[PDB]
Amino acid sequence: HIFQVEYALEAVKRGTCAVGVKGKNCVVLGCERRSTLKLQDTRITPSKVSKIDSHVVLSFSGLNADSRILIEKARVEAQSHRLTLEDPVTVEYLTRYVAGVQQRYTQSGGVRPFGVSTLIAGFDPRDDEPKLYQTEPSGIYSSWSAQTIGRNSKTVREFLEKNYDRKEPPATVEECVKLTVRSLLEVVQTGAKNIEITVVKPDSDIVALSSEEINQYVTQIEQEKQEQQEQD
Amino acid sequence: DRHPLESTLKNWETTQRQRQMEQYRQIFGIAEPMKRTMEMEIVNRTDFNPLSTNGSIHRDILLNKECSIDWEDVYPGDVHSKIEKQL
Amino acid sequence: SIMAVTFKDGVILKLTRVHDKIWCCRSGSAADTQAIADIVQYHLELYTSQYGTPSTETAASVFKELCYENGIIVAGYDDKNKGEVYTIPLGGSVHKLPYAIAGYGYCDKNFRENMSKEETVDFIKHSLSIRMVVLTAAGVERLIFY
Amino acid sequence: MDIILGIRVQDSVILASSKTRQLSPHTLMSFAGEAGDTVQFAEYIQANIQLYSIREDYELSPQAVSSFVRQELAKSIRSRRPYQVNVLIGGYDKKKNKPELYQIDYLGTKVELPYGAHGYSGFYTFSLLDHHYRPDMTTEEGLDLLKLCVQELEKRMPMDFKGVIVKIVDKDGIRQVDD
Amino acid sequence: GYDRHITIFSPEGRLYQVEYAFKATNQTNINSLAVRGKDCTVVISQKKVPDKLLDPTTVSYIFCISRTIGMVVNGPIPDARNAALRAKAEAAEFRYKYGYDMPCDVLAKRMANLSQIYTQRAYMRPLGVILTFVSVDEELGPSIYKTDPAGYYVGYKATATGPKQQEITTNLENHFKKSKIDHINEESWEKVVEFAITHMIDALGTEFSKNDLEVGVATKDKFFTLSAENIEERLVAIAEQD
Amino acid sequence: AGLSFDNYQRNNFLAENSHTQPKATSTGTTIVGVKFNNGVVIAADTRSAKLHRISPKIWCAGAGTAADTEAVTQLIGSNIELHSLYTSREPRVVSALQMLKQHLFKYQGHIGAYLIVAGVDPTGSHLFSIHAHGSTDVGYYLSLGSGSLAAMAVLESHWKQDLTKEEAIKLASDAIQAGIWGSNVDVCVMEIGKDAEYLRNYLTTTAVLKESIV
Amino acid sequence: RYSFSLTTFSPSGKLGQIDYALTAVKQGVTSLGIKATNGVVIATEKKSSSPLAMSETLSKVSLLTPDIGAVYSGMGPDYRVLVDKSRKVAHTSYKRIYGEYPPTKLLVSEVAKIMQEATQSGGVRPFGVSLLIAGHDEFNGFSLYQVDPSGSYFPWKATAIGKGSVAAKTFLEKRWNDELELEDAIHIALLTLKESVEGEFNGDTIELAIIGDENPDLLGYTGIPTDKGPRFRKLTSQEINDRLEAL
Amino acid sequence: FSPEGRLYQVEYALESISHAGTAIGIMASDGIVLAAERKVTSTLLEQDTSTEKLYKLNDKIAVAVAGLTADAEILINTARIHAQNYLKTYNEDIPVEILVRRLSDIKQGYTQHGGLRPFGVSFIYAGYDDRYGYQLYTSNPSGNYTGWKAISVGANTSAAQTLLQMDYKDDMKVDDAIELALKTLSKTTDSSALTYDRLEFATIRKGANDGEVYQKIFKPQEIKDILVKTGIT
Amino acid sequence: SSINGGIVVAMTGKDCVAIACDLRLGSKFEKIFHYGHVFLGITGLATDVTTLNEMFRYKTNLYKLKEERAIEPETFTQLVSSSLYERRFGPYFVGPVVAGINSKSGKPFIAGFDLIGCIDEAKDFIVSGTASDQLFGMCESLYEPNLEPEDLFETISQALLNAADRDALSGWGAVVYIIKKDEVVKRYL
Amino acid sequence: VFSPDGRNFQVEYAVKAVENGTTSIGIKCNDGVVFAVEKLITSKLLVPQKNVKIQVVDRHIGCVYSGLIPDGRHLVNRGREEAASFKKLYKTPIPIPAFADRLGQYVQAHTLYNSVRPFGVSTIFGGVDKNGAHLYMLEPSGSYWGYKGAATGKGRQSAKAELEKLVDHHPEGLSAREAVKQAAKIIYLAHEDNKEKDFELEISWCSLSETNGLHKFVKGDLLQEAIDFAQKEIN
Repeated sequence: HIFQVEYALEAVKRGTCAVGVKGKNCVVLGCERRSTLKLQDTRITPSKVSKIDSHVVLSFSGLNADSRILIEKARVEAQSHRLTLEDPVTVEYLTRYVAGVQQRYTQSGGVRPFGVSTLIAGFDPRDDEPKLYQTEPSGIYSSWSAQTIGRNSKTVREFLEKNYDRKEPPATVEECVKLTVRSLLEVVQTGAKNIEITVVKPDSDIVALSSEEINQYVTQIEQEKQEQQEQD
Repeated sequence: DRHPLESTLKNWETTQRQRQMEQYRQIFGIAEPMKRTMEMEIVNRTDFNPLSTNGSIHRDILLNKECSIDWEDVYPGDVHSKIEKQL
Repeated sequence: SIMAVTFKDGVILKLTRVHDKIWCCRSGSAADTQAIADIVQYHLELYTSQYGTPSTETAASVFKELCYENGIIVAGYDDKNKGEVYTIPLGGSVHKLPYAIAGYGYCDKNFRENMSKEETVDFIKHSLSIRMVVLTAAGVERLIFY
Repeated sequence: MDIILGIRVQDSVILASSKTRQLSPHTLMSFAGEAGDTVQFAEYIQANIQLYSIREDYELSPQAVSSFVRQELAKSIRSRRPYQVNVLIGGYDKKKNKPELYQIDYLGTKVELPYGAHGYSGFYTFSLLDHHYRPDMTTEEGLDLLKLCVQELEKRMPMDFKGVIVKIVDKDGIRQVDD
Repeated sequence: GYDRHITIFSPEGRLYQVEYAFKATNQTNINSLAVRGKDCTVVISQKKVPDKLLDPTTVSYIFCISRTIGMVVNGPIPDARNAALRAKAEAAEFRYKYGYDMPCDVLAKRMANLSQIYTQRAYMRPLGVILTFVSVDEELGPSIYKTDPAGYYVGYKATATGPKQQEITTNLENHFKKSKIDHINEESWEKVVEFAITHMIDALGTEFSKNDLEVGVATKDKFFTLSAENIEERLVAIAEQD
Repeated sequence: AGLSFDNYQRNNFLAENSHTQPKATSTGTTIVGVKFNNGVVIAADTRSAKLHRISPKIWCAGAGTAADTEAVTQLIGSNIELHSLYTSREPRVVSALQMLKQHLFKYQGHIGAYLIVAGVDPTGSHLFSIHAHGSTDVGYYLSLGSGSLAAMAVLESHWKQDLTKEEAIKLASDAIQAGIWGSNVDVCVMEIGKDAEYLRNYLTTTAVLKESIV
Repeated sequence: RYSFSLTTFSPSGKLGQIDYALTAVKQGVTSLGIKATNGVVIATEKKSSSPLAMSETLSKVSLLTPDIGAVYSGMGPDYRVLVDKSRKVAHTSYKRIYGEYPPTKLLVSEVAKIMQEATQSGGVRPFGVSLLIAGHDEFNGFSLYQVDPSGSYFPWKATAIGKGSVAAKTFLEKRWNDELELEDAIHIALLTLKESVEGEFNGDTIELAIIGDENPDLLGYTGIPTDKGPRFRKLTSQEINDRLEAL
Repeated sequence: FSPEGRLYQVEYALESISHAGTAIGIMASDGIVLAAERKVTSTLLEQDTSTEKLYKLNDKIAVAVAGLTADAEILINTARIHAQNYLKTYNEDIPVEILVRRLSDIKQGYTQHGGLRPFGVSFIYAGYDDRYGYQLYTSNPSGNYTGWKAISVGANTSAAQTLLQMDYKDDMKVDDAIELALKTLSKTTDSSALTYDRLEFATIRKGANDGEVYQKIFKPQEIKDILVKTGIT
Repeated sequence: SSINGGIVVAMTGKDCVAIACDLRLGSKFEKIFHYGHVFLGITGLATDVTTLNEMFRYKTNLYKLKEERAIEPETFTQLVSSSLYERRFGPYFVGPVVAGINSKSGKPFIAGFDLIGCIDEAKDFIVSGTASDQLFGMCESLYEPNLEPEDLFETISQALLNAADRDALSGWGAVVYIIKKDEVVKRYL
Repeated sequence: VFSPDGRNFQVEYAVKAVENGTTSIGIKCNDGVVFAVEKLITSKLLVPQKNVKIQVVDRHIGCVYSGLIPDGRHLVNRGREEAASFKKLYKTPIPIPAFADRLGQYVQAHTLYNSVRPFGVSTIFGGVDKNGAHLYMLEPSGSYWGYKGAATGKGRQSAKAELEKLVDHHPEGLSAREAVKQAAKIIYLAHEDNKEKDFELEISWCSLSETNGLHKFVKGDLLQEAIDFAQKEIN
């Protein structure tokens, strides 16, 4: 019934922006992080994009506290699958499991649904198709080429609908990063300190980007935008 | 290979309460086992509290356990796991 | 090693009171047969609370439920019937008998229906070749011989 | 068919077999014994230590994984017949800056060792290692002491054990070696 | 408000559901009385069969729990029969656990502790009944204990329950104020019954026939309920006394 | 929960492979219970501590495995204190006896307690004995432990209706000495109007050194 | 039936139901405690349902362990159920593990935990009683605690709960000093209950108990000199009438 | 429990801590300070024989509590038992973050099941471990937690954070953090004056005599000393 | 010999206690553990010795947090007995020995235990090991009641030197603690 | 689950479901119990052999109910279980009074918890046991007492008025055959107020003489004799 599942989607609209796009050969998850307060401990500020297994990663929008329980459940199932089936989990199975636990907390009454929507990304073991998925608080889940959740998600969905094409995905990681940074900049009207980005490449190459690597993408974007305003 | 006494004491409380509920069926009819089962449901169903290790105090007023203690009370031997197990 | 027998006024019989007028006589494990007699005593007290004083056939019936997991002599009296004796040999098998023993045809060889107390008391003392209990309409009596 | 062997040196551990699991990028577990029950135990331990290394972004110390493997083994023997098993845990501790080697026997008896073994490797190898070993060894002296010790076994067990595997843990992590 | 449908405190600190369970104890329009003798304890109850179709040998509120203990219940007959079967079982359970006969005080505590579960839980209603337990306890002697829907229990010198309990209680108190004894001074249960009937008649103003009373007596040996002929011997004795 | 079985099979494997299992201490000496005109008395030979308290007026003498006799008597002494407090009535020997009988029956004689139970309560003096399987016995004079045949020969030869305290304590002391081929005797005396009296012992540079702290 | 959790927070952050349970406590008959240099006093009034009641049959002042005792204000049925669980926890947690009875503070953390669990569970109301736990411990010495329906416990020098509590605590603050003895504290406790007792004031309407010296007379056995027996003693009705005669 | 755009019962639990004393944690280059104010005192309360606000969780970890002290002791015993289970399993003291995340995991669970109200408490976790050294954390009734350099919880939190933001320097020593904790409290507390009976204090210091951490919970005489040294008297 | 089954000895003096044990029997494993001022020696299996250290460390650290004081020797003696009686069926293969001074009376007290926990108290000395029958004879020969601390050290160390067989160095390698009201000193021999 | 009057609201609503029920009566005789039930016809489709309203419990107890049909069948099934389980166990037919407590405790059990609902039925039952003839009425509260005669369903008030006149005129008690005739008079008179629908009459009896202490339906001559009695009295 409406009386929590529509309203858990409203709590997902309050949470910070999370974006993902497929490249030809990689997937990049990007997220907005709220500005760190004057007395906050920066050296232990958690990564916002969370690794489930060496090939699989989850980003979220919604309640932080609810997200940490889904992330733990996803971590224990990926390892219990390896231990019992002797194979790394598929991104589809891990999504199926996360969507399943969100659905069990929606149907049952007594418990409330999880106030979190997740982007799940990775590559299946021994394979080269990048995979990207959404889960809703409803337990519905879907494959996407490019998607955004959280605050202002429709201004990114507009930007992606204008810039990104399923049949000409960005062919190189660096184009894929520039496209998600350009999209993130639309919602993060501050600089290169409020964006967090992580790249997955085949055979368990998962890389988080530092603020300096992010600032040189934002520096390129700013001076290309200024070339296209130094021109009339 | 297991100890001769192990199986018997694994399920002593359930065996002794099943034997007693059969006597209340025999003497008083299906009403007495049914009423006492239904009270024990309310007390195990409500009070769900994933840190309260001791078991209920009112559950000691239904089992007839006010001055009767034993080694299971002396030697008693995840919140979302408990939520799902309850539901 | 244990005996029960009927006579004119009732019955003559490790002896234990499962009810005022119903007594059990035990052989095998003293631990297990006392646990059974204590549960039979609890059940007959619970029947008495709801229906008034039990028949001896009800007491034998209650013993079947508890001996089903792992024989015993059951005997007693009531205000209608003469005194009675029952047995549950090797479990599942059940009989209602004028006399019983456990541990011989020598018993039936000398046994007689509707004996006096004195004949029956001498008969049991001879047949045990120590404590004895006598149940009647008038009351409960204790004896010993050695 | 069975041998574990391991030796600790100035800034490495060398482990030798023939199996083994890399528990963490700076830790190895080598094991021998009841070939069904020991392979399951190594994978159960590997899954749990990989889980801790996912859930904390962090290497668990060789002490903590060793004591964890010693505490899992004790639980396994409760309500079971004890299976024949022996475990060497070798790793490099980056807070102390040391190579560390622990043996855990089939009852959960844990000992910290400069060197150790299990299998048919009776006191012949230990007599060799007792006269040869020094704490201050380089990795090269370490590998050649292993080669002397492998040669004592290869004399004493003519039903040839089909070539050992050797792996080294140090400051850089696991290496598999080509002798 | 919502506070009234389940056992939960109102803003007054009151449990409204327990106060509504107390009003069920007035529902039957029956008055009951219990008094202690020198060596017995005696319970008198009104019996009210209004319509001719009833079978009066089936209309009873005196329940015998063990050999030596029984009770009178004030409040609805279905809940009274529920209270009686628990008291029967828990007196037989006590005899099995401890090997001596359930004392009256401990049965009242046990039933009052059960009544506290239903006076706190929100998925179990209180029983609509007041239970008066009577025995000759082998340590304390003549005993009256009363349990009520709140899970409260206490022992009495004498007690009355019903719609008109304050009149009977005023007469009892004024009697013990006259004699300065804790009990009825008579050495047999017939004379204690004749006292209790005289106090029920004096307090309630109606004369009784055999059909209007129910009577129970506890002694060392047993608890027993009087037949309508034995109540006629007692009413003939009150008519022989004056 | 309860008494754990956990290292069974592993301990059997250790014993089969010749790691010897350490041996539980046994109070396998004599114990007696000499009842008298107004109360009951109990006494124990103490060699190789052995009278246990269920309540102020209810006492035990144990034989069999030492740890078991203390564990069962201190567990029942805790269920009887709670029943005393719950009911406000002084604890009864027949309640102690029932709780012990039902406990020893639960553990099927794997709990190795052989146990005389004696005391005084509002019903009088009582003397019982429980064997480890849950069997109960009753009488005027009781003995258990290794010398119990010699003790019962002394007890039956001298017991009399209405022994005084002095005669009961002397009899219990003599019956225990007949369990010897001296040793001290622990006795306690439970007289109906009075506090229980416990009469203890009534039968009267080569090596180099380093430096450290902890 | 679901979402039936009681004790929910109001918009002001107050628990609501606990405030109503503290209103049930505030209507309970007065009880008080006082700590001296060599003991503690705990005291309360008995209120009759009728003068036909035997006021011997409902004790308010209750022994938890030989060294720890309690008294309440609020609902009697709730206190009677707490005290027998409190006695059971002293044996299961402490006596059966350590051979000793628990300190006052620990037995005060176990009682408080039962009352807390009813404040975070579904389908139970809070306990309508503010219990009191004054005991004795070798290392901590004499102590007096108040435990509320919220499951929160405080150590006090002298306190009062129930109907007359604010006028009683006014007087205890005027009377208490760090040099008090137990025979002084009993005189203060009796003077203070004389202010709330609108009924008759006798050794039959007062309950009074003390934790003080050891009582080898109340132990019930002799010849084991390791044991020295109860610190808890309840004053008999004539011991109260003897003190009220000199008052 | 029917969340609309927000979770009401967790909003109301955060209103609850804002009435409930005040507690401050200040990290320093050498150690950590915890400081707290006990709520208004009656004379007859026994203040030498309690800890109200500051609790030890192991030898290296402490908490300061604001909110319901009855709820606090359920979580505190759980954290004590978790810290000793980790020490039994891994033979190493628990990392501070693993303890904070476990208690934050339980506090989120009491926010998701309809039978349970959320815990009305917000803690300040000071501790030490070899992964990060000194760490200062805070947890809320909602089950979310963050690391800080200088944090306050309870009443007047925004006024305390305003004062901490202007006085705090990254390379402060523990003795500068004592003065800052006291300065913050005396400018913050709803009282006429500040006295040693209203305070609780603790510190975690390394020491130049050892390689290992010392934890101190301050006795009432030592609090009088820091009040006369700091000119508060 | 292997790590299991070595000897422990405890001995009471005037206001002091010693506890002492065999060190390595080859060419590092200690069997004496301390929980503040209460010392537990454990002969037995090396797995149960280490299981019991970890179990008693846990139980004692929680005691210090709950009660705000260290566990006294008698309270620890009851804790080891009740905690070894869990596992009545398949027990720990150990002989624990406990030594310490009670903080209130400052009086030496010691006890021994078996696989289930039955307590031997003594006003003298206590021994545990597989070979205690030789060593008990040595302790009984050497023990004087009411010794001073340094004499008590020589008494227990001469007992270990007389029962430790001559097959290795400095008599043999041993640990001795002298436990005293406000001091503890550990000596390695 | 309670009200200011001290009464269960749900049992107060369950008795409104019984006030609408199809009529039944029972008469106690010197040696037995006689039952009569309204069997209203709304359609000819109703199969006669399949249509019955008096139920048999243990083959010696008679049972007739008014109110909700699912709940009335659930009591009759539980009554058969309780009467059968007594016979397996004490080797004798269950007593009628003893069978009234086991059933009354089951109805009362459903009035205790908000997670179950009261039974929507009144049951009139009785028979002959070891002692004699016993007749009982069990209501949605679990309230039950013995009766000389009882009535329930729509006609209950007109039926009670005639039942009282039976006991006023025949205080010596009446035999089973004259009670069968008078039962037909009470039930046809009780159809004065629903006269605009058709109803069949079904009778059964359990008498120490007339049926040897076992329950039998009344058919053939006695049934038609009773129909002819009721129709001449009412016209």
